[PDB]
Amino acid sequence: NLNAVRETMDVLLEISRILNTGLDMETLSICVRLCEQGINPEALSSVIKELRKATEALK
Amino acid sequence: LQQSLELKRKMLRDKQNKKNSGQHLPIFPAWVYERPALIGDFALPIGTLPLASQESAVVEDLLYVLVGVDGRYVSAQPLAGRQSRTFLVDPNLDLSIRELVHRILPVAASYSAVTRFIEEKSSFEYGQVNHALAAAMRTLVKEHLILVSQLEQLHRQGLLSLQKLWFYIQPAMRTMDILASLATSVDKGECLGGSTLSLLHDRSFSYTGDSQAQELCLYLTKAASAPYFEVLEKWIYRGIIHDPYSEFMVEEHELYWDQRYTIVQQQIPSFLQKMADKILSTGKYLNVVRECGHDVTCPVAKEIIYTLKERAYVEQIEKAFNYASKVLLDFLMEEKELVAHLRSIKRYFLMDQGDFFVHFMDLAEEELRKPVEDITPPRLEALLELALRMSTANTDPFKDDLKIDLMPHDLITQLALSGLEAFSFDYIVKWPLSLIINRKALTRYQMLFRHMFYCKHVERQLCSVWISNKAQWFAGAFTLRQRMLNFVQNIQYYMMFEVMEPTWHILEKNLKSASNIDDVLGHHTGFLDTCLKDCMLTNPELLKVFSKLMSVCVMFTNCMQKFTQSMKLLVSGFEATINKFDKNFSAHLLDLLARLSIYSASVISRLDFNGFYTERLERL
Amino acid sequence: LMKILTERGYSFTTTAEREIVRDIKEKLCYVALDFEQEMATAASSSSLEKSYELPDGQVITIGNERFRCPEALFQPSFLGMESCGIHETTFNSIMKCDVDIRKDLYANTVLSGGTTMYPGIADRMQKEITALAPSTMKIKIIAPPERKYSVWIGGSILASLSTFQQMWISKQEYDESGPSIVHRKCF
Amino acid sequence: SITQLFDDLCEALLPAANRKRAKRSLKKVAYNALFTNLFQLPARNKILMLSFDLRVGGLGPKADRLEELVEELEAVGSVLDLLVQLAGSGPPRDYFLNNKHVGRNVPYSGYDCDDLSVFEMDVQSLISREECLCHSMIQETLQVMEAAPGTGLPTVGL
Repeated sequence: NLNAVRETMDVLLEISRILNTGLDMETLSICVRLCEQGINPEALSSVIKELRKATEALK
Repeated sequence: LQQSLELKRKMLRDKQNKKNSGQHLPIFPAWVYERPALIGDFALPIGTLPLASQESAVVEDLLYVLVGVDGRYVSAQPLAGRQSRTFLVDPNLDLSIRELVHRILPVAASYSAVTRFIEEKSSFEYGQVNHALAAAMRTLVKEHLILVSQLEQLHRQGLLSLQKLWFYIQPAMRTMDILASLATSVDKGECLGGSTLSLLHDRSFSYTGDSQAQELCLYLTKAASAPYFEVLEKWIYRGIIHDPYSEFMVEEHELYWDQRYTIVQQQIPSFLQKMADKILSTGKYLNVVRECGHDVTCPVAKEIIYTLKERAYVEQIEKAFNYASKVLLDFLMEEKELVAHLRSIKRYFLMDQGDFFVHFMDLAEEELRKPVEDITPPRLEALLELALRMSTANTDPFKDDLKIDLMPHDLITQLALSGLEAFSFDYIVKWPLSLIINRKALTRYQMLFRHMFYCKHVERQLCSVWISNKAQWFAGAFTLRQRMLNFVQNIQYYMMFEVMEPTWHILEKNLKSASNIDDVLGHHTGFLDTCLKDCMLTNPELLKVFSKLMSVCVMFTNCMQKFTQSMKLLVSGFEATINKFDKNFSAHLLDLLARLSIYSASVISRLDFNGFYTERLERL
Repeated sequence: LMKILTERGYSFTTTAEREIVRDIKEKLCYVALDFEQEMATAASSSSLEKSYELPDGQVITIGNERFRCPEALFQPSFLGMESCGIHETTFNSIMKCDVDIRKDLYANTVLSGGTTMYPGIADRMQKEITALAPSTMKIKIIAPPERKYSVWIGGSILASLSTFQQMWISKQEYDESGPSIVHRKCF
Repeated sequence: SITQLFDDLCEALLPAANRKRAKRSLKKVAYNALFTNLFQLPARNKILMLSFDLRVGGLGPKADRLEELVEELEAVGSVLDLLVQLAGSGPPRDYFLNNKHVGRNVPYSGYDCDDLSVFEMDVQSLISREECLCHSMIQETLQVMEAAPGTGLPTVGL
């Protein structure tokens, strides 16, 4: 199973590159594994922009 | 400055001879010093000029002389007997301004021995930890250049005069004054690596009544700790080190366990002085393991950052000590076993077995009786192998290690000669395990085994003449034999059951509670030396009464009695020597127990179980 | 653990050995993925023993018993426990919640409390919740190894914030609205 | 597996130059921002509706790639549902632009100077960085070289 999800993740990198996302490899891995568990992804799209903003307020 | 050239040459020679992992390090380009364009710091009348032109030219040339460069009517002359440069104003200057010039010039004095300091610590010879120290003393020189540019901006709008410049340069002679003190003491002698980091950690105590300077010195040594901690991220967490430029305390040496790594004390930071032994140990444990195969890299390698009064390298180095010294020990104890080697030294030398040895004593008796160089080692090895094959000595992996060895010297190497006290074993170790238990420890085990050998050996001799006689109605030798036999069996009860076995059990508990080789070596030295010291090897009088008693024991069994000269199945001259041997035995036995009382005990209270012959005669 | 060792024929009634079995229950424990498979592997020939010789001096470890010890919540009649089984309790808890909020509430299942003896039960718990859940509901089990000090770190998060002071009750409001309002203001 | 990757995410937002307590405070602000919003149509069609928005503003082959890959990714949808909302949170010649010389293609095209004028912009986009550098090295150093004395670079503030 781990061979399949790795290949699908490698394909998921290129389409998140041309769609101009804020993701790099680490937040792609955490958020794809989070989506695999299954919750509404429309709220995850807001929590990610909040996490980066709330770290940026410290800097 | 001529001294720096000699220093850089001596630096590179010192790098070369120490290790083969630094060789032909880059020599700094010589054309930097000869060209007056590759370093930081490089007429008309003045007396007939009007005052406004005089002010505008002199505030300008002083603004140039601040950075050690030739101004309009001021130039730069060689230093003097001084430690910063003096400069050359055109004379016929105004005698009011000649004094004020001498107040603006001490700022140029506090810059001139800063740039000529930085462009000497750009060299690889001087170290590249002294380099990054003056690369954050390079930032302060950038602030000096910023100041010069600001006053040039004011001068075009008419807002730079001689007074204004002197007010503006007070921030650059209260924080660049500190640099012009440190720079001429870093420059003296050899200085690199940790030693400069000791010199800037003594300035958090020389500057204690000043908070302005105390944080600047800490900031200068917090940027110089970043290259140093990289080298401290190799030696602590590997068994190897590269370190070409010797910017570090622990050097590698090209000549292992106490020679390849040496602490250089003119290379330490003072903040790592207490932890220097911890650093050296943590690296050495990771060296000695890398030759056997296995883990050499700490799985927890900590990124190190400098602080003081909140510091963490007093903790993070101990968290690496408590892995490296526990991965080496846990390697040794379960593979290339040092528990099993000590068990198999106890099995023969400290004499756990009795089957092997009662087989060996009768099997090797003929060879043992004859003196040294009238004995054959391979025949003793064959008899050794046979007596090993019958008893429990063919059941451990390291039975092979026993070899036949000679040492005819008894108590003249532990303070002709017959074969029983020329008969020795050697239990070998491998090259990794020789580091811990060495030749000296094996010598002490050898001599302690030599001691137990005699008591067990003459135990058989007294009995064998008791059975051969069995005459049947004789009682002359039957009382001296009893007197001797009580002693030679109670020595091996007392020693085995107190002096050897429970302290062995205590060591067997302490090695299970060992976490570092420093703990191991002390307890091993303890057990070995104290069990040897109770036995008659090393004593305050060397206890030769025991050796002479054992000699008259062997004389009584064979050189006089001769199985009662086949009356078992003389001219009564044998009775006189039986009397003489009884008196010799009684004298030696009283003297040994008297010596046990006079030195700072149980064998006396049990041999004289009801006070048996404790008063026969007394010492004078 | 006390009951199974004392019925088996091993002497245990004492406090000291209760602390030694609590220490081994915190550290050495490992728990099955299933009721059926680990009994099958122990039934063919038993080997799941992680050998522990303690420096205290006692030698107590059996690999067969310790995966069976917390497993008794799956079927309580293993122990004889009066309490309802875990699967049925979760199903009833989702049943007594509102039906439109049912899917969203079951999409966040949390690890907590003294059942942190080993995180090997957490995989078994996730498997049981996957087997409970249909395709008309969502699961999402958050699985932190922050399950022991979870109660602590919650309160340490809350009282640090200054905006949470609006839900922190003062002396003045405690005098004006009585003692028992701390039950109601807490949210 | 999520609980280790959220730890790696908190490792990256920590600047690695102590620094063992700051990670846990970043974890505090991380959970404190995670539960804020939680307090208060197919998958591939969402890609199709934006591939149309791609095609209107030029760049045909990018939409041609975007539509074929999600076709084989549907032959995981929650990831694309996450991606359609993160597509605006990103960053703020060779030998083929107007090659009409080589090739087995017919040279037959009329003029409009709006294929060549966005070939003059393909060069000017390189030049508009390489000209802003020439403006932004002298202004960046004239804003630091000129200040008030004693507050001109913060290293004298030590």
